[PDB]
Amino acid sequence: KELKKSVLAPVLDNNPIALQVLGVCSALAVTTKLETAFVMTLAVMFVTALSNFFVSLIRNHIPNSVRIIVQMAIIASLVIVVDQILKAYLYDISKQLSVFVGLIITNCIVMGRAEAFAMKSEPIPSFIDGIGNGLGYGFVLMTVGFFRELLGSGKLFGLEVLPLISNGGWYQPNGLMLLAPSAFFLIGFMIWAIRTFKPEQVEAKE
Amino acid sequence: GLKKFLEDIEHHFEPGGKHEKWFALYEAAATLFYTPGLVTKRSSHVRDSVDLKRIMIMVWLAVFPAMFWGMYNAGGQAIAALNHLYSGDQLAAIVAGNWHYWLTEMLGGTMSSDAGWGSKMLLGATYFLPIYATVFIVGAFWEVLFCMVRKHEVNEGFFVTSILFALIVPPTLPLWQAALGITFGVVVAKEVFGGTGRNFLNPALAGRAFLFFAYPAQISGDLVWTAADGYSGATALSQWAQGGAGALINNATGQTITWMDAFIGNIPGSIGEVSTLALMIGAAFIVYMGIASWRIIGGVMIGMILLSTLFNVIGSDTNAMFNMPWHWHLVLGGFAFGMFFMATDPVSASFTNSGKWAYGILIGVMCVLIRVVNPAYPEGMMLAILFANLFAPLFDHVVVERNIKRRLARYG
Amino acid sequence: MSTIIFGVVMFTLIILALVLVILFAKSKLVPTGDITISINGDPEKAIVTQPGGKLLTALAGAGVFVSSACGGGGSCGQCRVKIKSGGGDILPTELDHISKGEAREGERLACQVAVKADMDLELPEEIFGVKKWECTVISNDNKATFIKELKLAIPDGESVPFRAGGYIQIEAPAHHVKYADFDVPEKYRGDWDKFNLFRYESKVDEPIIRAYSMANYPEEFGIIMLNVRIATPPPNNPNVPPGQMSSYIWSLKAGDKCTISGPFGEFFAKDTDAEMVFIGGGAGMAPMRSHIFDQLKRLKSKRKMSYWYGARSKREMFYVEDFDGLAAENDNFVWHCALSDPQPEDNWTGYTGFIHNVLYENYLKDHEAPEDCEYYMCGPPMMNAAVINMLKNLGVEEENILLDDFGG
Amino acid sequence: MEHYISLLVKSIFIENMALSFFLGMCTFLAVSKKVKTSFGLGIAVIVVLTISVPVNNLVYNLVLKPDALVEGVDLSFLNFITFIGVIAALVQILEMILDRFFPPLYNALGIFLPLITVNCAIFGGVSFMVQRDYSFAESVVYGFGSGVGWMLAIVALAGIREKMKYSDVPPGLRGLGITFITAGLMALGFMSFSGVQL
Amino acid sequence: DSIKKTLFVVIALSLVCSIIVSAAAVGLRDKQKENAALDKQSKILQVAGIEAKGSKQIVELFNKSIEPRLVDFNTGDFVEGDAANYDQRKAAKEASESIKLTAEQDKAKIQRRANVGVVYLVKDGDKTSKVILPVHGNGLWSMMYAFVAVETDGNTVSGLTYYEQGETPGLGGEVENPAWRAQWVGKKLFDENHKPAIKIVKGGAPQGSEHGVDGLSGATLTSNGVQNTFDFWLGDMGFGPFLTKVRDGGL
Amino acid sequence: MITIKKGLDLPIAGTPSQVISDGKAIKKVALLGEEYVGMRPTMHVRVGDEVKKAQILFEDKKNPGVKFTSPVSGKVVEINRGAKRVLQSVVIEVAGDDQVTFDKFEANQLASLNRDAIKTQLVESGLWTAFRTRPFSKVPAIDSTSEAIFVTAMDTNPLAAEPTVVINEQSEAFVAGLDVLSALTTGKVYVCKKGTSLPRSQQPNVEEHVFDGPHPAGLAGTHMHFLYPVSADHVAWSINYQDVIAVGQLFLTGELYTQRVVSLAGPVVNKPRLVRTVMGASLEQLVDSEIMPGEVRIISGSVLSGTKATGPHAYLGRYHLQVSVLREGRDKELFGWAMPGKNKFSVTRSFLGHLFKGQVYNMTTTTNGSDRSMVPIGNYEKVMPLDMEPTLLLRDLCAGDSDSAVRLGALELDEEDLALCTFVCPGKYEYGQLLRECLDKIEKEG
Ligand SMILES: Cc1cc2nc3c(=O)[nH]c(=O)nc-3n(C[C@H](O)[C@H](O)[C@H](O)COP(=O)(O)OP(=O)(O)OC[C@H]3O[C@@H](n4cnc5c(N)ncnc54)[C@H](O)[C@@H]3O)c2cc1C
Ligand SMILES: Cc1cc2nc3c(=O)[nH]c(=O)nc-3n(C[C@H](O)[C@H](O)[C@H](O)COP(=O)(O)O)c2cc1C
Ligand SMILES: Cc1cc2nc3c(=O)[nH]c(=O)nc-3n(C[C@H](O)[C@H](O)[C@H](O)CO)c2cc1C
Ligand code: FES
Ligand code: FES
Ligand SMILES: [Ca+2]
Repeated sequence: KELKKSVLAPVLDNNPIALQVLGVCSALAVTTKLETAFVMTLAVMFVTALSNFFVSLIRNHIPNSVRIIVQMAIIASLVIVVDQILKAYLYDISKQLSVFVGLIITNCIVMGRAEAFAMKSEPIPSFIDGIGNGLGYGFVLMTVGFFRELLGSGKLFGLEVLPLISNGGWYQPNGLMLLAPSAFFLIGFMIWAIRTFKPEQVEAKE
Repeated sequence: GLKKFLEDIEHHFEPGGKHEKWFALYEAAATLFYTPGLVTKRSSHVRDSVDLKRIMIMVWLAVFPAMFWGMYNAGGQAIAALNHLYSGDQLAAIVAGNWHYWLTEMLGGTMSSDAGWGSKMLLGATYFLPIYATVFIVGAFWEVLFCMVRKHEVNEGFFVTSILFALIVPPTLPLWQAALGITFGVVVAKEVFGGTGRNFLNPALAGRAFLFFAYPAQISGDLVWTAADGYSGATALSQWAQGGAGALINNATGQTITWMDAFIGNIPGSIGEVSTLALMIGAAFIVYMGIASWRIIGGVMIGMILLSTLFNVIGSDTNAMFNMPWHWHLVLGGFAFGMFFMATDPVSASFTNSGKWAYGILIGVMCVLIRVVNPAYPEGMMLAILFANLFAPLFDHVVVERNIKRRLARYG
Repeated sequence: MSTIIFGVVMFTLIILALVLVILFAKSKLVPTGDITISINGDPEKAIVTQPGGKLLTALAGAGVFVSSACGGGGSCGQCRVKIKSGGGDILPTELDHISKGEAREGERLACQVAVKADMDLELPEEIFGVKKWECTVISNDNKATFIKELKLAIPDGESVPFRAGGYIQIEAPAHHVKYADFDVPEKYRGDWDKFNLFRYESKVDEPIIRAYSMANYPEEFGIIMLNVRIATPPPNNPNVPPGQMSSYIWSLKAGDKCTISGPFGEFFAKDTDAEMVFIGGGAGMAPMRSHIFDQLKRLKSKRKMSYWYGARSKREMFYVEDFDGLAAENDNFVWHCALSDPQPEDNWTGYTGFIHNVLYENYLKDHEAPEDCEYYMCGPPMMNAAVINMLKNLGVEEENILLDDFGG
Repeated sequence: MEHYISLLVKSIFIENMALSFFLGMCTFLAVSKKVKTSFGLGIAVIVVLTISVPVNNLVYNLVLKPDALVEGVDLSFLNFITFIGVIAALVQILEMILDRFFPPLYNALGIFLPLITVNCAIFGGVSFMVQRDYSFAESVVYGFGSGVGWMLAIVALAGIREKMKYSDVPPGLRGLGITFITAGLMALGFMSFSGVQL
Repeated sequence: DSIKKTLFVVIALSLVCSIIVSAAAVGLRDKQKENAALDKQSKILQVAGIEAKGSKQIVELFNKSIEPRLVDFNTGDFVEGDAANYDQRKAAKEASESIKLTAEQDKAKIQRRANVGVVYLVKDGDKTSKVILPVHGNGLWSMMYAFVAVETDGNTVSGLTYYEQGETPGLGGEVENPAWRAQWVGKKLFDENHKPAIKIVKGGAPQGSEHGVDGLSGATLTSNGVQNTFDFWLGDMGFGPFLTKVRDGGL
Repeated sequence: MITIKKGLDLPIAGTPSQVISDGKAIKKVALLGEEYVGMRPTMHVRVGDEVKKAQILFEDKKNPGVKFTSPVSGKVVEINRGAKRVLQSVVIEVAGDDQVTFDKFEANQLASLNRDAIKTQLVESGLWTAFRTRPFSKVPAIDSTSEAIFVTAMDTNPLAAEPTVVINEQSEAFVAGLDVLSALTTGKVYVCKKGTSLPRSQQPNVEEHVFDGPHPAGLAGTHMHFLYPVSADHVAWSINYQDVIAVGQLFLTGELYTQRVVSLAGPVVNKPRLVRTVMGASLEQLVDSEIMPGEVRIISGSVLSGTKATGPHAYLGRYHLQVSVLREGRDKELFGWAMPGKNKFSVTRSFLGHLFKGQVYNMTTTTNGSDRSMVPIGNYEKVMPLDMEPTLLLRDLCAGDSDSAVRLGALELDEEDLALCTFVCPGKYEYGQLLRECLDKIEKEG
């Protein structure tokens, strides 16, 4: 069955962030809470899948001169719809996500997949590729968010897991897990572990 | 016979031996006790006598006066605060409830106001020694782990990192926090880059920054700089930021902090930073020996003086830090410690004579800038050094490019 | 309702305005004019193309193939060309085939070179003499178990101009072949049925091209002959299809029509007084025979020469009569052969073992100055590696080791 | 006058676009191998940002913001499409102008424009401009300062990576992992300006 | 290809995308407005001492229990307008609706004050039981906003909640701690002479004091911010005149 | 005058007395194959062959037309070869006095000779190998020229001989060699010397330049850096004073002149002094009955840069004018690294030794520590006088960044130009081989 390979390879074999360098801004920004990481993962998956589907649908008619304009028009329309829906039904998470909902348009994963696969493949394959890349992105986002939120606030999805001294518990949260360097360090160590368990991705020495 | 024993048990650690996996530790001990006894193979058949062992041991010895005075001062401050707060039965109960205090008393010391220098130094030791031991053991674990896994040889440099980290923390730091800080500093900043001589950040300050930003409540405020139970008291730089020079008063004794007190080290703060005189005495030896960079020190002094005098000339109506002169900037906080022993790390600094001046000037400017125009933090030496570590390579690049142009002009 | 209309109108107007502005800018800024590329400064053989595309396709527009092979990923590196005008800087991936020294004379890979303006070119080796030929198969016999001797005729009394050790390019159309159609004799069928190699088949629906060595010296007029090895799938994953061109060639027979093209070569011999040593294995017999015949029959050179061939058994050796005739007619050449597996029917008494070990133990170890000899080598890569290591441990320099590795 | 100098210093040091807001990280990480390449890319970023932010400010103030065109009508939901289209068209037009009229400026910086035709740094800069409601001069100064800060950060990273030629990184950390760790340490160092109330 | 085809394709794509986007954007605006209002309404209900779960209950209780009103800071008396839709935060930035403060007056470091503010009266039938005052001031890292509930004598605090701040979670973020917020109930804003008297005591306030609350441990620079906020907003330039009118039975 | 301030004069014991005396009888000589950069020999002799003086022994594959000839008449007894059959030395046993002779000219005709005739005579006599080329320190191609030929009439290596004492015996030969070089060159001839006087050539393009200061004030690399900076497109030739005397003798008498004056000195030498020897003389026979008992190392050349003279390599080098002998430092000390060394030398001031000015040390071959990474405490700047960045250049060499090293100035350096940097390294790196590897890469890549 070919579908499983397409949906699963970008998770570990060709991870968009750990092997390719794409979508690092949102990974660094929106991983201080697991709910925001989850919502961003879903939004990116949805936008990438539909952009791939439509671009592959009209791949034979795009004029070469303004292909970028056409692709970005489609992507921006999808992102605008997503942003409106989020503000209509998930107002709190939309507030927390800040400008990074609109930055899905410039997220490198969407444009990279649209150019590389959608322009050369059929609609259903392009949609499945988008879903797979979304899952690969979500893997890193959720893994980073789990550690950051747990070790920084004793919570997961806002649920209390580690009682805090301020509430009469036993755990003192780490303040650095709520700041920028923690995401960098966590992503670096995740890449280290991934390339230890799958050494074929190790880079050659310069 | 130590030599006979060492050269007898050697076969156990060679390949195929009973203890082959501990060869790194065995050789470390062997070359600590005796010298390698090797000879030259090529090029220069004669070599200089200096080596990393001496380079590191001299720096380690340079901080002994500061360490001892820091212990003495911590004990004196703690005793003074305790006698200011409590008396009689309350003081007895407080002493009975703290292992530092009742251990000091058990070993022959006294916690009363008439305590001597011996008792004060003992009380300071019961705070300093546990921190240093924890730091050393925890960091050595990681060093040995990396050396074993990557089949390297344990080298010197952590011998200095551990003590420098231990001397720049408050006397009341928790031991688990100290362990976390040393782990971060050793692993994230140095080991992943290949070890000693292959990193770019300062390992000691990297861990201190980790503590600073992860657990700010235990490394800042009025509750951490004097090891007296229940005592709350501000320090010199905070008091200046609040009310100028007139605000410098020691609440434990009701006396006015003077420039001589700040210079000698009769003030609260980090364990080993307080004594500018002791730090100068220590740094003079290593500057004379050629291990520390007088260019870096001069650059730091130049930047500090220039920016402090510019702020003094500009003046301010609501910020009391604008009128702190250079000679007051010199003796407060960790400026002297950082300038003498942490801004001179050879690996983290610029590798060019011209770049060293810029590096020092940048450190000096940033320290005063953070002290004055940043209200969040009363001090900025650690942050300034960590900041200049990022830009030293660019100074090197500029100097190298000018040299390369000179060469292309057939004048080099 | 009003807001929806306003949004539609504004969206359409903004997008259309941006598109129109960029289109106008492109029409007024990009050249759009034709440009000319000239070769060797001549007013002839020049080409005019649109301001874009690769240099290789512009050259192919005039039939100049620049000895291209595999056409992708810079796999071959044969597409180098020298540029004499103010061209662009080399792409980073040309350094894998072009050295820093070569980069200073204008050497560039035609595959990676893009064009948007006039430029001047200099073609090495005067490849304008290339020709395409229509040929009639003479023989496709099995001289061994996995290599087939192909012989082609040249029409109108012509003869391909080439140097000994050169190679030719073979072009084939779309085809479909099955290994069961091969005419392998019984003496060699014993292994094909042992491994059930008749299971395989291959096909392709667009024409393909390949390069193959030439097994006759220049004055053997009137015929082109080759030795072709059957390309079977790798043994670790034998489920993949076999090779294309070799399988196609193995299906031919006497009287069949075929086309050859692209006679080139870079494996030529040096003209010195030094001794020559030839090491061959498997398919490599062709260039070795070419060099030996060219040196002995045409030039009649008096340099000392020797040939060492590694085999499996007696049923895998060929050109025995030719090499014996050479060694008997002139004493400046000596032929030695070693086979790994002497079967009982072979009645073998000669050298055994691997060819590198045989050569080292019998000839080179006692040689007065092995570094002064010239070594010409062709054959399987895992034999070439061992031979190279053995020669290197004797102090032989790369300048005296000439290698022709089939397939790179 | 002090207002604009404060804005410039804020944009360069205090609110650093790269290390403080995490924008443009894909390119900031990929193109940090050589100092001169990073310098050219940063110059291109400076130019594109300082040209883009003011134009988007003009468009937003004249069309998109509420009651800008007609009373009771607001078209702020077109912000994303308008900004991205403007940036994309303008970058290509400038690249093309440099290619035709200025071959040397093209070789210098124009070769980097394709990377930044669609970039998180520029888009987030415009987005922050929209939220902060800058004037035209404020937009110009903010764009210039953000570009300069991004150039400073990327050039510092390039210098550190060049210094790292002597390092011995574990095989699993070579490249992406060690560069991520270095960037995290750079952010740790840059947190010195956090509390400045400029 | 031809510009004719290019323009046709782009025009059709733009039409489709614009129709979709505009319809989606214009169809959800009312729900977005409701979502925005609900957040503020929940905080006002909380500080008012009213418990509510769900949007339906929040709206139902807010509509009947809370009566927003506009107040003129200069004269401390009510003004006419749509209080339920007034935006004091942007009103403060408009030059035609706000005043520039003086260095001596700007104790809280807000740099501007709107001409008219909004207060939320709490109703028990027709009678009024409490008035909720929005206040804000600069902390160490961010601008801190809070609601303070004051009874009808104009002196006694019923509750306090900070609903927007950006201080460090450990040191300065404790303004949101329920235990610290509970200390404010029962305290008196003014002394017997009607001068501001709220004091943030460093090191802890004495037990039984009617004007002192414990300062934030290790977070003086934020306690100073709170003290400045209250010193400014209880003075002449804040709700001073309004609170004296309330004391005089104006409600 | 040019004055060098950054440098170091090694205070090693055993300074020779600058008086010349007859040396021990030599019965064997050899030519060392590994001391010529990039040389690949082609043998013209075999064991047992008899040879005449100046008869060819082998040629160079990588440098066509260059001939290496015998220094003495005798019989070939050994052809030593190492790993991968690399030639180590060709040993000749002295017997007889047969020689190959060449054309001879009057002293006043040497300045007007033809460049091609001079080159032909030098190549045929084999004296053409005295020259070396910067960059790459290789024997120049016989078809190339250079605008600058650098003559080294000074020596600052520790325990080295005084060139004035040797030159004062061969003034006419030295002047004739200078005239021949002036005729051979296309630009100028630079005679680098100290403040004292030497015989002068009257040709207008021969110039004397005085250098003052410690080591490396006497190195051809420093002289080139200060008088004629070299690069890929600017190549200079280097030759020492004794080879100039040999050239003068060749063009004056038509005979190859193979006499030498070398310094035999070191901590373990009983009577340090200058001794008359022959090119390629056997050092084991030279130092017989001259050394104190014990395990010692015999070095051909200076202790800063030289070749361990053991077994097949136990012969005087082509470019070496001294022999150094010192003990092998295999002792182990109890906490030796922590002692207050009064007898320990160092360019830093961490030992008590520097407090005793004028002290001399009985230095050995021990390495005072183990190998470590580079911690730049600034020792290289104290010893590097050239306009370079020592720390960055050395780190580029360690990392193997050939392009960066070339940009920083590796093309101007020889192995002996980094001897002090190797000496004073706390990490115990050996930068000479790193520089040679970088130069090999650069030359190989064309
Ligand atoms: C100058 C020159 C001279 C040469 N001379 C000769 C010569 O004289 N004789 C000679 O025999 N060769 C020669 N070669 C080699 C020849 O050009 C090819 O390397 C090959 O031998 C041609 O065989 P083919 O066209 O039948 O099969 P190809 O299709 O060229 O070979 C493809 C191979 O890859 C395998 N393969 C295909 N798909 C996959 C897959 N998905 N996964 C794994 N494996 C796969 C196939 O089974 C087969 O083994 C020469 C090459 C050069 C450059
Ligand atoms: C080397 C060194 C660096 C320091 N760096 C900082 C710093 O960056 N920020 C800070 O708040 N305190 C820093 N400190 C701590 C202060 O110097 C001081 O000990 C502490 O803040 C006590 O308050 P005071 O500075 O008002 O005396 C450092 C101390 C040392 C020894
Ligand atoms: C003069 C000198 C100063 C040093 N200062 C420090 C320091 O401040 N912090 C530290 O961790 N190591 C210090 N070291 C040890 C070592 O140089 C440092 O850990 C390197 O960065 C390790 O590569 C110092 C060493 C010397 C010789
Ligand atoms: S730059 Fe790639 S996602 Fe932002
Ligand atoms: S196909 Fe030959 S180099 Fe590209
Ligand atoms: Ca207001």
